[PDB]
Amino acid sequence: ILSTASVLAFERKLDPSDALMSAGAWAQRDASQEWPAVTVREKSVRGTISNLQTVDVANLPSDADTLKVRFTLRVLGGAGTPSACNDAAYRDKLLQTVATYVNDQGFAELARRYAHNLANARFLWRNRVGAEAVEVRINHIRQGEVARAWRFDALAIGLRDFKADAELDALAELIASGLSGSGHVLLEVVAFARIGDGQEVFPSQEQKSKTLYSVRDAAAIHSQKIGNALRTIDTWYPDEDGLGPIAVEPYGSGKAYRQPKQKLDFYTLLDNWVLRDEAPAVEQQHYVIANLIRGGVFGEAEEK
Amino acid sequence: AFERKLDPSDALMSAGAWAQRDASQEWPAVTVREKSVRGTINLQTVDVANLPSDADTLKVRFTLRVLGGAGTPSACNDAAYRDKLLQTVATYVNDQGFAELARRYAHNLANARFLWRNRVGAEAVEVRINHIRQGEVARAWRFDALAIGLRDFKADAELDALAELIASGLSGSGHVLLEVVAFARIGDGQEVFPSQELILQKSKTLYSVRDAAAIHSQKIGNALRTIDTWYPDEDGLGPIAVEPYGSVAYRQPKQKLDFYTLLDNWVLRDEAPAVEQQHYVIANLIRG
Amino acid sequence: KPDALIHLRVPAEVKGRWVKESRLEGMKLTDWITGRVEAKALSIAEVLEEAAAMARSLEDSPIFYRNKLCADGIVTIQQQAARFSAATDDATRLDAALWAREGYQLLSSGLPDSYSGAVPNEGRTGWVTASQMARLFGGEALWIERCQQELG
Amino acid sequence: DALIHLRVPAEVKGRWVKESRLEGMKLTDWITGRVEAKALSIAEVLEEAAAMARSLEDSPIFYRNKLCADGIVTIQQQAARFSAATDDATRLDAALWAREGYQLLSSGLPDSYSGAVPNEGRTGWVTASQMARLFGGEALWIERCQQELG
Repeated sequence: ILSTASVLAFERKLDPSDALMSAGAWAQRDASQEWPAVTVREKSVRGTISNLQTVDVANLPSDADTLKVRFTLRVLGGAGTPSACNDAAYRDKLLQTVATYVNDQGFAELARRYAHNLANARFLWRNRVGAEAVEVRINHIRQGEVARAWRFDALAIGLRDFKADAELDALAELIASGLSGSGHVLLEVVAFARIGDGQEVFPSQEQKSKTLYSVRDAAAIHSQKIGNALRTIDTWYPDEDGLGPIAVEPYGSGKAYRQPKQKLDFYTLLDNWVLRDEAPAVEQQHYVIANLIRGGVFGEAEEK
Repeated sequence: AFERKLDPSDALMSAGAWAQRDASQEWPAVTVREKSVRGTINLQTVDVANLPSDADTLKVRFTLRVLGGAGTPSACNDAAYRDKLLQTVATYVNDQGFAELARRYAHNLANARFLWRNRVGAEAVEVRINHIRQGEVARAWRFDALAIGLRDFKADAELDALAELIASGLSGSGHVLLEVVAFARIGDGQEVFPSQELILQKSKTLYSVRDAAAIHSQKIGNALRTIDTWYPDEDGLGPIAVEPYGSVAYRQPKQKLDFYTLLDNWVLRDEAPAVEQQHYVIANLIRG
Repeated sequence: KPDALIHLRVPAEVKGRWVKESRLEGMKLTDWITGRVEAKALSIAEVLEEAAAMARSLEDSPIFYRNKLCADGIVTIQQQAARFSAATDDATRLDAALWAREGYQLLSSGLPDSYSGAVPNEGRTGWVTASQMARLFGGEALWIERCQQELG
Repeated sequence: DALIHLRVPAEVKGRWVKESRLEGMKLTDWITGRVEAKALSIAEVLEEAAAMARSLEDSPIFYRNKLCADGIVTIQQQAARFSAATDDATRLDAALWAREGYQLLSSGLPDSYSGAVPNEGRTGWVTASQMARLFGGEALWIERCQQELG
């Protein structure tokens, strides 16, 4: 009888980079190179009256009203193929299952939703709120030069429901081709948020508490945070699917939505799909392969 | 005596535009409607009176007639008592006169105190008072109700003229008739406040005469008789209404300052009250 | 309706600077001053906040327990006022604002019509506070027309 | 002294007179203050910031960590100290201090949420956005305070 692999790990398929921050003027965003990087300084702040706390602060210069947040996202193929396994039969059946999915569906839906979260500038976690206008440039860089360009209005497409778009479906198809295995895709993603002349910008976190994240003396959003924003795809959780998408986690993690009592959690779905040959709903197939694309260490620490 | 000497009328309300008040006879009367109002989280019913959307001033008009012979009673009393009561009132009128009471009455006429709630929150209040004889107006008075105080009796030439006329009415030298109009710039389409009637469903029905909002004559009389600043131990406090017991700030019966005790001691025991208190006695004699 | 006129007596430098700024802004002077006064002047939303504040102040005052009309009006102004800030549907706002004054009208119809002494104890009569609330809302037809124009 | 003549509809004049009587000032002085408005005022900025601080105070973000609560209390305290002042130096110190309170709160706020849109009670991002618009930039606010009060 087939049993789940004791050890089963996957590798990241949507690999983003740290998103470096820079400051500039809105009307110069077309020539946005050489824009000075937003530096994080540590200021001293006075508190309550009954005394000086110190906090990391990142601001734009007094002459800059727009924040440029740029990262590079690389799309890889081979979602179902694990990185470490220890059951030949389980890995073979898992490869058969994932191959049957990729044949039947082809990543089109997941790629469309990932491209939505790229285009809406959701990765601008707090920098997006209170911005006058946000615009997303997405270039399909090949040799080192752009092969195709996309320009999007992050606020127009919102953050509530994936809708069909002519220009966005091209990016979706490109990401689907990347995920399918027809060639690794490399995209540079720039976001221009007119947060306000000399306002506060918000890089990722971690006497002083909550120190701001910076790479090479430049403010940045951590790659893991960008990945978290990317995979806010799941609108298939068992209750209140209309209120919006959440991130793809094994138990949908603010208690768990994908509870292993409703059986809709990732582990139960995968076990029923692979071992017992009872494929879940097509939507849940999307969910299972979405957290396979995310990658991690799954598997059984003790036999079932 | 108990015969009303300061007889006012119901003060009818009308609506118009300020600075157009000189030709205010055409001004349509303020109508009282019965509206439904939503209650606490459910529909109660209340009477409401408002001005038209194009009117910013309220015209409140009444007629007040001042008559003489305050001491002469209406109740058929024992004649021996009435002779001494008339003698006492006559000796007062000779010695002191109605000057103080008449000036305070004219003050309460000019300050527009009879606009009980309509006076508060008004941008400007103006009182026109016409002494009418025959079918025309013998004399005219125009006053700034807000400029003259509501807790201060001060001397003024035109106000003292009105005082002298009211004294002529009270003395018995001829009944005088005044038409009193008040123009309160309450606010474009604001709420006007007619007299209330306790509904003992409707909560509180507003008083109206011939489909026109009005303040009851008794309320005008109450406003008129806020004369006495002679109640015990309150200098800065303004005058209150003249009642026998002066309840509200009160002339307690135990204190010899009550109306009945003072009047009986004055006429029966020939113990003349305080000078200030004489007026209080003849003032609630005028009240009736 | 016919128009009305307003005369402003201001220092000469103030008028000169206003004329310069108006010519810079590309509008007639009267329109410039009108927009500048309107911008900061007042809010439909703001009024409810105030009226509710005055109602809560009256709540800790004797006028709250004079009769059922006053208490119901105070509670209604607050209740409806709160409802109004819950947003996302102008339809409810139009309803909440009309309800707001409706509560006020209840309070003003519950207030007394006579007092004793020279001046009313504001706690026991609440006439000045009701005057302020009537100024905030304005006339019945004025407030209703404003709400239907703004939130229609 | 010079005069300016205003042609306006009657309803506009009535509304202006109502607001003027409400605020206890004459019409010409009222409209003069309105025309020399200059948008936000250092005092109205601090007052609105204190209001936003109270709105966040009666919510969960108030109990997230010491930074958020300290920032809320600091904003309110410095607005109160500014309003009850007597010398421009105390007003300047209070305005600077008040922002320092906003900065404390903003560095205490979370950096990620769950779902599509953040629950404002548990994240406080929109309120912090509105008050950050009120204050403006750090250097901008400091320079404004030094120009007005310094």
